[PDB]
Amino acid sequence: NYVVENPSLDLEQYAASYSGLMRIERLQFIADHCPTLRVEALKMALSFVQRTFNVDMYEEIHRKLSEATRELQNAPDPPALDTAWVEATRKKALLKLEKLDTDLKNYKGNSIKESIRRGHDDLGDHYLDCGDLSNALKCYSRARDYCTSAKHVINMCLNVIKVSVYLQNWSHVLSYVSKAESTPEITQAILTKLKCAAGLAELAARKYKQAAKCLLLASFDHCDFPELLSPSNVAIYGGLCALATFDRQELQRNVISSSSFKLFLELEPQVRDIIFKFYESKYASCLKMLDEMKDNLLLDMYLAPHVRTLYTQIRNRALIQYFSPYVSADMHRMAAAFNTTVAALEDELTQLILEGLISARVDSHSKILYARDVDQRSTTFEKSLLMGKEFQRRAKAMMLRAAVLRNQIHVK
Amino acid sequence: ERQINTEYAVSLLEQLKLFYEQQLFTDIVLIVEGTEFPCHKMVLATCSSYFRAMFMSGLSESKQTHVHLRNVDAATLQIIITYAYTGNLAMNDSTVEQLYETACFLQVEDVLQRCREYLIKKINAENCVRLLSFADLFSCEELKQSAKRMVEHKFTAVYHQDAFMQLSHDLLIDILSSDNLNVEKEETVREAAMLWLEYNTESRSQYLSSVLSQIRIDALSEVTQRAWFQGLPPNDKSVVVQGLYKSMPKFFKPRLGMTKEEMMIFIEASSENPCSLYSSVCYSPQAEKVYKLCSPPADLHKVGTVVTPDNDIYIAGGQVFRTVNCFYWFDAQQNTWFPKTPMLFVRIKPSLVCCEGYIYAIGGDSVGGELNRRTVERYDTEKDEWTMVSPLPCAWQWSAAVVVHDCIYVMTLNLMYCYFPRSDSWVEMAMRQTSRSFASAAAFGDKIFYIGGLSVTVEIYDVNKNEWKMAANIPAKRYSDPCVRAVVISNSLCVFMRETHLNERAKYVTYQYDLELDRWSLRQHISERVLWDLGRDFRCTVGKLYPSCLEESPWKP
Amino acid sequence: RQINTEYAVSLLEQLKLFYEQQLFTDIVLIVEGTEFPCHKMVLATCSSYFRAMFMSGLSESKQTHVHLRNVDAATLQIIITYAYTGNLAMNDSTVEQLYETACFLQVEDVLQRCREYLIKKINAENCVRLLSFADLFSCEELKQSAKRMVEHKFTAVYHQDAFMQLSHDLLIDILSSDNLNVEKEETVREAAMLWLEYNTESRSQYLSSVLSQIRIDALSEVTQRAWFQGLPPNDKSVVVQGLYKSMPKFFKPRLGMTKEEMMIFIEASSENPCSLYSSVCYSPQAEKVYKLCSPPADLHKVGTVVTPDNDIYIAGGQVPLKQTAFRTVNCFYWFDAQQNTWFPKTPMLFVRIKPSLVCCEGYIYAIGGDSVGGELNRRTVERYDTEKDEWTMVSPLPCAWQWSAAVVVHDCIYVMTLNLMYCYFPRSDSWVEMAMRQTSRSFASAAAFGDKIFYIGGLGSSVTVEIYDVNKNEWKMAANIPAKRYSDPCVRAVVISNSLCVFMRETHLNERAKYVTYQYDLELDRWSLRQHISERVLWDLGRDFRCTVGKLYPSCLEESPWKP
Repeated sequence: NYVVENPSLDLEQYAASYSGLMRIERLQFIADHCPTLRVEALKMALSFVQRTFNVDMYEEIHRKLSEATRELQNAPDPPALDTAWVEATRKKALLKLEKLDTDLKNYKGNSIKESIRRGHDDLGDHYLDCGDLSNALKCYSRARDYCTSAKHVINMCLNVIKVSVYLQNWSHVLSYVSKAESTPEITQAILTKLKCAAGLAELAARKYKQAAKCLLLASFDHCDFPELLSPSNVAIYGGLCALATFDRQELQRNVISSSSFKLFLELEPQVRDIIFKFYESKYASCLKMLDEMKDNLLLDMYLAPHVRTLYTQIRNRALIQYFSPYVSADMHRMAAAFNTTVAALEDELTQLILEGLISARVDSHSKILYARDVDQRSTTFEKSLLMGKEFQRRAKAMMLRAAVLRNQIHVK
Repeated sequence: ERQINTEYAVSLLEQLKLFYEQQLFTDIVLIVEGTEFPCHKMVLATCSSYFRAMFMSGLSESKQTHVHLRNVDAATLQIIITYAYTGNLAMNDSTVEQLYETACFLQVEDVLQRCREYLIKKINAENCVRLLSFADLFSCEELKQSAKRMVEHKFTAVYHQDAFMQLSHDLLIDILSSDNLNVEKEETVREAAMLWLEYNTESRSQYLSSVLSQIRIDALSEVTQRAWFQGLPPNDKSVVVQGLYKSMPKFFKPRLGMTKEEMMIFIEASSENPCSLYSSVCYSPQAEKVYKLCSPPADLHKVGTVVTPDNDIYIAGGQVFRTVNCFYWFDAQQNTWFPKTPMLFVRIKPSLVCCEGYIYAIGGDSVGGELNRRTVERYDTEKDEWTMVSPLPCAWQWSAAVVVHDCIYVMTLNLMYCYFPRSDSWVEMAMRQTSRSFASAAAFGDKIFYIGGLSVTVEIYDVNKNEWKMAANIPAKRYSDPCVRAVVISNSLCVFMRETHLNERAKYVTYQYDLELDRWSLRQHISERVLWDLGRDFRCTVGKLYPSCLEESPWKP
Repeated sequence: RQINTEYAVSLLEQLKLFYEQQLFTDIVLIVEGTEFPCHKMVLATCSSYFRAMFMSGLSESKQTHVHLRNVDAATLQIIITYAYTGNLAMNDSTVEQLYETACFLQVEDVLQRCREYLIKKINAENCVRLLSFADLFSCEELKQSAKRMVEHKFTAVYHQDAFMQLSHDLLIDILSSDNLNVEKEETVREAAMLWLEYNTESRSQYLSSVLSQIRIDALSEVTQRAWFQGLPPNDKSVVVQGLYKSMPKFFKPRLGMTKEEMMIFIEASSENPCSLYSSVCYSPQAEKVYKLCSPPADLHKVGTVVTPDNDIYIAGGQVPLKQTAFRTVNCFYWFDAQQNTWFPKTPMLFVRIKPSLVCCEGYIYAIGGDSVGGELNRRTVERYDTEKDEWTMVSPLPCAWQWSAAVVVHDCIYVMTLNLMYCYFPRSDSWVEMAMRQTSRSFASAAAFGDKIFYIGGLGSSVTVEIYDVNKNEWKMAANIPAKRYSDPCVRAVVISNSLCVFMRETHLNERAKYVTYQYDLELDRWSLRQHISERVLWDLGRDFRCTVGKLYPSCLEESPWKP
């Protein structure tokens, strides 16, 4: 699976780039999946978790930090939660929350749709601050009723998208992205935020071809988008998905035409080199860097399971693209076109031929990969004869069926 | 005793409000200059300490359906009645005086306390003397004393308010004879009394015989008598005799306001007792002594400091480490911290800047997750509220901000933006040739001195010239990391730097810098026998404090 | 806004203080010489009569002394204090007069509270009294709630003295209703006859109407000359009248004669995957599978009992707390044989999981059931009172047992475990040691047939049968049930048609479950094939399903639509 042992993560930048519950979940993911660095990740997590009235997840994080500190007290041979925080946090949280509940119930008795919608959004934000997922949803799911303006609908969609990411109800995200896009007549770049929401939601839904297409349409003018995904990861997410799905012509057109992914490639020069090396047929340098970035994003919140399939697809596509211009390519040179061994490439090539889309034959005598260019006519005639034989067999079958049905032959 | 109120308390006062608004079960009606207020005797008894006697004494008032209550405002009684029917006051900022007057007349204790707490918290800039007379008219000792100290500072500050002219004799004697006058000179109180006495006629001349003797004798032998000769009624002989008697006696003693020594306020120092983390201390440039200050929250740290031209200290933001948007103000005499209106966003190390009487907080990790992370928020020292202003142009961290020529200037790694308060917009300024952060700037005269950064970079900027230039490098010992602090002192630019080496103790020394010499002359070296180590996250600011109110910090040399 | 809670109680306690300390009193209620100093405010806040007594403009509007008549001092005092402190202490005796004064004063809130209490208090011994009370005062909701409970409980008892003192209109509604639960149409006939003969000729005019609601299968046979004996002398307007009167009114059988012996099943496999489990039933005579109402709040891990009066009760169980999530609750429910719904009853003291519900002497006994306590007495055996609607603890069992079954024989509780057995003596509340089984088997069920205990199966289960005799106090083997080899039969012991039958579902290797029941010959010690349940009507039920013997009405229930 994942949970590997990799050094060199920059905790300060990754924590500061995100903000909110999005930051909290990522810090929890980093700590749980990266040992030998979990303590500082947990120490930084609990330092930020106590801010903005966390109740249930604080107990889980504090318990994990207490276990982590206890582990450090036995290897080179547990912090107090300061329960006064509970007394302080609960009394403060309740008082303002009831006062906010106080004010909104006045507006329910005053009957103003926008005021009711705005108050419930504040209640939803407060519940999210208080650490109440479903409670925030119901406030948002009853503020959706009292909408009056298109911007109010846009704000309603954004709030539901934000919550459903935490709830992992990505179906609700995609539905509200479609509602927020298709309805209002397809400087304020609002569609860019919606496209970013769809791209990450699709990627979390094990979708790659649409996620890359949506991510490539995201303009860099959005800049600060920390509640869902940092721009640095967006560029990484877009580049990996484009590499696995977009072909060479598809890659070149979309990257250049977007003119925002060029900026995204500037933030992440590593993935930019990958596509350029992918284009110029230097898959040896392309894949060695790929493993270097692998360990880094192997501890990414919504990438770790998906990227393993993405990287496997990248290796398959690179091999297909490499051998495509060659009718007879030496397997030694193809093996030398990566750090892989001769035997390992032969097994990988054999697997690719079994799956398909390489159309090649392996001459293991001299270890030379000869491309298969079978004439269309021979295969056409063979499969036409097979089709005729199958048609004759099915004709005999239906002939027998008609005979037995006309003669009323059946077991009583 | 079992006094459960879950879904049972509301039901009663739900009905009684419904019964009141529908005019049901009413047996007593209040006539208020022709306005009828049908209500109940029982609700009035539990709320007002006067209505209980209004309906219980064996007088004819008990057997009277219509009672004509006068000297009460209809609106104030109605808001009192509805508060006696729903428990909610919902008081405004204008009708507080009349509401308190009617509450005192009706002896409604709960609303009296609520109005007292509202009044004690809303003495901002102008109503101090007005409500002090209101507190003098109706005994509100807790508010009276709070207003007394508040008036003492503020009245001395303005000393031209028209509301001060009308006052009782006893209140003026308490104000004027007190030793809490925040005045650096003894003649400003003299002329304030003179203008107060010349405002009216003989009736005030009777009070002149008692108020003239509450000032130190240095101002009673002055031109006061010479100006009194033309202002005295004719055929007055004995009045002159008693005036001559007020020269020698009555214990001429120094005041307290003259002890406004210009000092340096420090925060987050190395605490002596290990049970405490940080502490706030002060240093006296002239007295060469180290004073201490009480921590405002006593548990929260990472605060920002600002000093208004009127020598006021404010604290905003910080983390307990949960971030709290609380606000506090330092008392110059009580050595305490009175909280104020909190901010709407929980900031980490905010940078507060004062300009045009408004406190501007620039940056400092607002919420971090803003759609526009580059925002600022200002404070109103008069209205006591926070007003949103134009957001920041660019994202900056560990930045500094100063005020020059009534304009807001914020400094970052290499960029600078000037905020125009009149139009509420940011304007592009000069770009610095060196990228340095983790440093602060000082607003001395018409020049901004950005000192330090990562060092000893001295980059001087002029508003009138709009250019950045180098002057020199501070003389510091090698193999060290100096902690530079630039601040104005005695109308002269000076620095406060500490050098730390390997296996060596920290040394504190301040230098005098000259504009045309580009050299930091040795002004004074702070001896370690009086000042100990401060730390790394300490901050420095300049302001006036009182040695008597504060206490010396005990520490072994 | 919601109005403030803190000021509400502070004013509320001042309402009470001004009442207990007689100060602001302007009106006093004069009731049978008892002084009631109070206020015009509080009295009419709850009462809708005092608002028309004070704010009406009559003589009392100024008069400060009112002589309230036809009321009770205790009822007025509790009503007055309830208006002042909000506490309504309702006992089991004064609720009758409480409703009388509540209706007289038209006080809406106490009327609802006492009505709800009477809805909870309706039972067998006061059904006639409450229905007449619900007829005296229009309380339609209670009247309909009573009438349904009245209809079933009259037919069972039909001997209460208050039945004689009933209005003619009420009796006509009761007798002509199609909700009566009677094994025969003759018991209602004689019940009407004794009611008519209870009094003098005042019942003669109602006799022309009461017979107009009864079927004609007894309006020509016996109990016509008996009335002629009881006829007033020389009355020639009745004997001839009834002679030519019983032509109309459409003979039709009633509904109470449709209680067939059926096997009630609980926690069956739900057909629709949206629900966890369901409840079904098998018809040994109709050969169909009728659906039943779901357990209350999908109450799983429960126990069933059927009293000799043919009543179904549910105790114990757990509800999924709001992935594994389940919390145990001690809620109790009663099943309505006609409305196809579960009426809630008084909950137990401790929560139970799979409790053994056994009825004896009218008391429902729940033995064990994985209680929450777990103390030294980790059994928590407790009986239920069907008379007072309450639970009373009984003598604890000598030993701690798990996955046990209990039956009732000879007015005694016989609970069985892996190898031990103890008999509970309800008259002295003591336990006595019984015979010891020679085989260690658990997860089985036992059925009480006559004076013998038949422990069928045990451990899947097997075909081992150990027969115990109460009079002999010994465990003996009889035979083994002939079943297909390499299978896991699910045995279910039950008594039906005055015989010991077994509901055994067997599953072969890689085969679907097959349903078949056998009749065990008591004298021949052999299981005979009584009937084979075809799979076209009965589908899979599961493993944790329970079976019990009882009677249900096919008319009120509906056939379950499901593919064979």
